[PDB]
Amino acid sequence: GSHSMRYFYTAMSRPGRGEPRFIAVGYVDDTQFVRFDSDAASPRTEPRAPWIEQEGPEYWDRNTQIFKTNTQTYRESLRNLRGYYNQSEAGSHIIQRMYGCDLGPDGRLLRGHDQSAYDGKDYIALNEDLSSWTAADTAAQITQRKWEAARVAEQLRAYLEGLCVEWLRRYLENGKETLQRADPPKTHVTHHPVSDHEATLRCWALGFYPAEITLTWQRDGEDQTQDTELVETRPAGDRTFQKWAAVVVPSGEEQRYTCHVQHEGLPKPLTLRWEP
Amino acid sequence: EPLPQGQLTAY
Amino acid sequence: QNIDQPTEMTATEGAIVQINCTYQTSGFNGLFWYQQHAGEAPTFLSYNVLDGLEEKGRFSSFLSRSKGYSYLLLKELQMKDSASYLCAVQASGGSYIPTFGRGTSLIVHPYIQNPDPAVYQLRDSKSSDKSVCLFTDFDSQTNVSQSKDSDVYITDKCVLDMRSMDFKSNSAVAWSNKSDFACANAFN
Amino acid sequence: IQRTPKIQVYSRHPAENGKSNFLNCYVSGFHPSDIEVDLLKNGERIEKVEHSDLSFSKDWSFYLLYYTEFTPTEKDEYACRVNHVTLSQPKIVKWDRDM
Amino acid sequence: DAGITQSPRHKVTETGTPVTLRCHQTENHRYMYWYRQDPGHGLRLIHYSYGVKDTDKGEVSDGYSVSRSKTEDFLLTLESATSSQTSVYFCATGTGDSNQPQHFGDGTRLSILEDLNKVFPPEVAVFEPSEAEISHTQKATLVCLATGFFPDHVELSWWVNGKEVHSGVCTDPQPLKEQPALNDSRYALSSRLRVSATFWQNPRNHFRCQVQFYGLSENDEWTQDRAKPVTQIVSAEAWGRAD
Repeated sequence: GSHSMRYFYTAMSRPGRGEPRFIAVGYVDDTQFVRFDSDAASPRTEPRAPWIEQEGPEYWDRNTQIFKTNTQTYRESLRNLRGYYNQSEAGSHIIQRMYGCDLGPDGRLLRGHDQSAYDGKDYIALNEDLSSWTAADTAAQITQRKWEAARVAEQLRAYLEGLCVEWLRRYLENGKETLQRADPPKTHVTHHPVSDHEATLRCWALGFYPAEITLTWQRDGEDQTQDTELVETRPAGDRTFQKWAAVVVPSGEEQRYTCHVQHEGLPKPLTLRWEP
Repeated sequence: EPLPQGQLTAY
Repeated sequence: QNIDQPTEMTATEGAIVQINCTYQTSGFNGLFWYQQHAGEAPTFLSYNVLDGLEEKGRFSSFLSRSKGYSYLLLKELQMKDSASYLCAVQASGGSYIPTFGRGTSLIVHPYIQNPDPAVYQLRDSKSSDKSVCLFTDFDSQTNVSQSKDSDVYITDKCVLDMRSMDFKSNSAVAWSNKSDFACANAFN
Repeated sequence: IQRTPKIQVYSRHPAENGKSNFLNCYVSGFHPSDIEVDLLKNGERIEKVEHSDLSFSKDWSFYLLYYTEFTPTEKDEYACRVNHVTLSQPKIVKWDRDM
Repeated sequence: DAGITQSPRHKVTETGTPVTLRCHQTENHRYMYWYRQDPGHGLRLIHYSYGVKDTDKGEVSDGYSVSRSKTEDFLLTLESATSSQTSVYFCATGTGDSNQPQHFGDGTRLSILEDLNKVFPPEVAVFEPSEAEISHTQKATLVCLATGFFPDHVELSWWVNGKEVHSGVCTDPQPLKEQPALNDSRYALSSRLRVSATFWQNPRNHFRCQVQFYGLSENDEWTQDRAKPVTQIVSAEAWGRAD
């Protein structure tokens, strides 16, 4: 199976309250492993996965430094942007960034990513070549000139094709038994009347990893793609996820309907009916 | 392992 | 990070020298080369992070990431290229702080067209005071021995450039704080 | 530049009266960051509500998990109260054990 | 001089004495470094700063201390100077970007001694060109010998007719120990200046050899008989001789 590393940055300005807040979170696949908040008691990188706790003091010192240096830089960035858009200090503003590398079900690098946003809108993004930038508006074109002059695309390519890959591989081995082995869903079907002769058949899926899951209803052999209430995949809060798919069926006609589950941890796609 | 940057990486 | 490069290299002007640098590095995030003249600060020459040959004038920089190998290739070697050459590596290991190898001393030898080795005795200006020996005009491949008996002092060879006449020459110096001393056996 | 928070209330494990569990309020799809999420028992504010670290999706929309240990009864009703800049008034969502 | 200023440039102190070196910049760079250079070794990191009041240890940090109170300055303190801390010290600055070079300062020659009474200025002498050399080559070489100085903190420059010259000038890269097999032996330094036979034979030509010595001063208690070996210039000269 494929694996990917991602870091997520949020830089929020908050004038009238004080200096901007910087939050950084690292993910391997759907597992968060590190967090860094500028507002925490003593700003340092904190472990969020068990397998990363084996990394030495040298690892946490360096991460700490790197994030502390970004604290000042994204604060600086927030002034620069407030300068390009000519924005007053009357408003709170947000810089978002996400970068990282994907690996194939083979271990080999598939591609790299580096995207940034301002006030929730695309701002600047690294291209597929890792040599150039796409700017969204003319404010980002000033950023583009700054980054070209300083050859920043170089730094990123050295990371995405280099450090990003090597470190991801290290993390994948260090915690292979939670990062490379997949948790299958715990599936069942509930029956619940909502009238005097038409009832709900809800297909539950609980305790699975990663979040990738397909839940579908079928009658006679045809997908009920129309008449299905389908919730968003939701975190259980214990490194597992949840989802269900529900359909309203005419009473005494339950056993025409079948739920279908597709998920990495399942050796084969599962078929379920309601069990009287 | 985060992306190292520093000044000149500012927006 | 164990950065590893040769201690000392030797070539003649107009030639081509290759300075090897190998690093044992996981966490590699770039290689730097610096030129350092003796008694002076190191100056920047090249930044290398991608595999390939990168030309910047008469200096080339090569890197092979897989094998942890890098060389700096100097062509059309000049007298001013005489200097130390620094290999610097940024790794995750410490932090991405440029960590330096021992450096490589490069000596560039002048081409002596018509060598005419000789020893002369030079006298002091003052007053009742006396002399010193000068070994001069020898070819660049002549080794200069150091002192013995301890009462004698020999300086290393050193190249001077008579720019007007376009004239380069080597020279060593011997002097003694004892009466019994002749220049004919000084560089024996 | 402005998006409304989706809300889901649910338990970590299937709800079985008597057994200790975790009440979860999953807020997603919102921009900007500042959100006020509070969990209610019988309509009263539960103290010691821990939350996940601010993170976002591909379309830059934030998500957060707020949670608290609890023990369902046929008597105790549970809720999540969420207030964001997009909402004119705090939206309250009830805990249905079969949703 | 790329905005970077080191002070002091040369310093000689007694062992067990506080010493501080100053690194100053005018370019606002977030990162600053203190390295040392020792024979056999390359540059070795002592301490580095990644922002105001943000500092960390390098490879050789023992006996060293640093403060980054402001952006302009990165200060290096040796609380109790040991003879092992005798070295050349380099300070550098950078933007922090992994693809940008470090900018290094001009250096600092720091000597730490058990006994300041071991400090001696150089005695400079000038040896005039040999006649045998003149007839054989139509070229004349003067030799300058500086001797008896301690430590090796000297700068040798040639002057002809009131003007500094570099053409035909050659000086030893490194001084020589006068007593090689002896701790804290005094040093010597030679240099040569080759001019034409006719240039030397002109009596209106003044050939002066200058040696800049860096020793004690301006405090350094001195309770000795011989003159205080302060920072000073010693010269020796010769006039052109007619055939």
